Amino acid sequence: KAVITLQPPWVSVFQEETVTLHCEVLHLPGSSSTQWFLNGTATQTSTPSYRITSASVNDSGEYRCQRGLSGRSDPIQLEIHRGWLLLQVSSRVFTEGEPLALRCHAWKDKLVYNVLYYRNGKAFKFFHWNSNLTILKTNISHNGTYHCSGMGKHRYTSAGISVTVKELFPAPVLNASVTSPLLEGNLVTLSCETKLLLQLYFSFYMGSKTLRGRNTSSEYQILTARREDSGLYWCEAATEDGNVLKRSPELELQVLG
Ligand SMILES: *[C@@H]1O[C@H](CO[C@@H]2O[C@@H](C)[C@@H](O)[C@@H](O)[C@@H]2O)[C@@H](O[C@@H]2O[C@H](CO)[C@@H](O[C@H]3O[C@H](CO)[C@@H](O)[C@H](O)[C@@H]3O)[C@H](O)[C@H]2NC(C)=O)[C@H](O)[C@H]1NC(C)=O
Ligand SMILES: *[C@@H]1O[C@H](CO)[C@@H](O[C@@H]2O[C@H](CO)[C@@H](O[C@H]3O[C@H](CO)[C@@H](O)[C@H](O)[C@@H]3O)[C@H](O)[C@H]2NC(C)=O)[C@H](O)[C@H]1NC(C)=O
Ligand SMILES: *[C@@H]1O[C@H](CO)[C@@H](O[C@@H]2O[C@H](CO)[C@@H](O)[C@H](O)[C@H]2NC(C)=O)[C@H](O)[C@H]1NC(C)=O
Ligand SMILES: *[C@@H]1O[C@H](CO)[C@@H](O[C@H]2O[C@H](CO)[C@@H](O)[C@H](O)[C@@H]2O)[C@H](O)[C@H]1NC(C)=O
Ligand SMILES: *[C@@H]1O[C@H](CO)[C@@H](O)[C@H](O)[C@H]1NC(C)=O
Ligand SMILES: *[C@@H]1O[C@H](CO)[C@@H](O)[C@H](O)[C@H]1NC(C)=O
Repeated sequence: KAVITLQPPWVSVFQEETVTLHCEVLHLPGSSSTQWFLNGTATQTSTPSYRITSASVNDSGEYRCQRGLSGRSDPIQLEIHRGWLLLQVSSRVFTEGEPLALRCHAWKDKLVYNVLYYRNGKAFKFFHWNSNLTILKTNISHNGTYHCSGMGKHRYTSAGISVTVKELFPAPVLNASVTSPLLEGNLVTLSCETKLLLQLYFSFYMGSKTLRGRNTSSEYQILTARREDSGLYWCEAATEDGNVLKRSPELELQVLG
């Protein structure tokens, strides 16, 4: 079960640039007997590192690898360009929570100022002096085609790249076993409704008060509903790690008695 890594991380590169593809398996091998594939066709390279000294149009395509131990790696698309500006991306398809590095790369490392970053045609970031954009933690709003524009001898634009940010679980919805306003003494079940679209830790809250902390149970019961229980209720759904947690819209419960 191999995996491809790039020395300069960028999946999109200019013509005449250096990019090295390394086939590495954590189940350790094996070593060197390597099997590199370009557009579903095996290449003459056996070295664990597929080095491209000066990139050209035919070096573009889908890459796959095999290292000693059986298990063909996930396919990675590498694209070589010509032009003035290039929006460089570290990955094309990834799950939310994973960081995303963006780079507005200029031809022959020329100096560019008044740099803009676009997501689906709309500019979202300005940099006076060219700088990299690293989104520490991604979500579904980061999905889409990215571009960059900057000022050199003239205002140049880069070609666009589609980035796919895959959603794990949708933002949760707090559902109550009874409708609001409810009568005092009622037994209420609070359920943090979400579906993993493929371990989840849930927590229940009331305004600022913590009702129940991190646990696998998607349910919480208000044993005997009192007037003091009237307020805004919301839940939080998160991965074991914690990396990713989503809050739910506030659900008001009015208790009458
Ligand atoms: C954006 O990031 C580029 C890549 O950096 C790596 O990835 C980032 C996401 C981040 O994790 C960072 O910490 C990593 O190192 C940066 O490019 C690096 O810096 C140079 C610019 O291309 C380059 O080098 C040069 O500098 C010497 C002088 O010291 C010159 O002689 C030479 O010609 C180069 O100009 C180096 O190859 C590169 N490093 C890697 C690992 O790719 C860069 O800071 C930044 N780019 C911009 C445009 O702001
Ligand atoms: C692996 O598949 C790649 C993608 O299909 C292929 O690259 C593509 O190749 C052609 C020709 O080299 C390019 O298409 C045409 O448009 C350009 C405009 O820049 C002109 O130079 C020519 O008219 C040209 O025929 C594609 O742009 C190019 N890249 C992509 C990303 O589609 C590779 O050649 C294949 N590599 C191997 C080793 O089989
Ligand atoms: C970002 O949003 C969606 C994912 O939430 C992207 O993909 C959609 O679904 C499939 C699978 O990737 C593709 O066939 C389509 O491109 C998208 N749906 C439709 C109905 O077209 C999507 O590519 C991203 N960006 C945009 C601008 O749609
Ligand atoms: C996707 O995550 C980003 C953060 O990575 C959220 O952006 C917040 O930060 C912006 C500017 O950086 C600030 O103006 C607002 O607070 C943004 O909301 C973004 O909201 C988020 N979207 C979803 C749907 O989760
Ligand atoms: C790239 O591939 C195309 C189509 O197979 C061919 O016409 C062309 O000569 C190749 N160019 C280089 C630089 O190898
Ligand atoms: C809670 O969700 C279940 C399943 O979708 C549904 O039967 C029920 O009506 C929901 N509760 C309310 C108060 O709508």
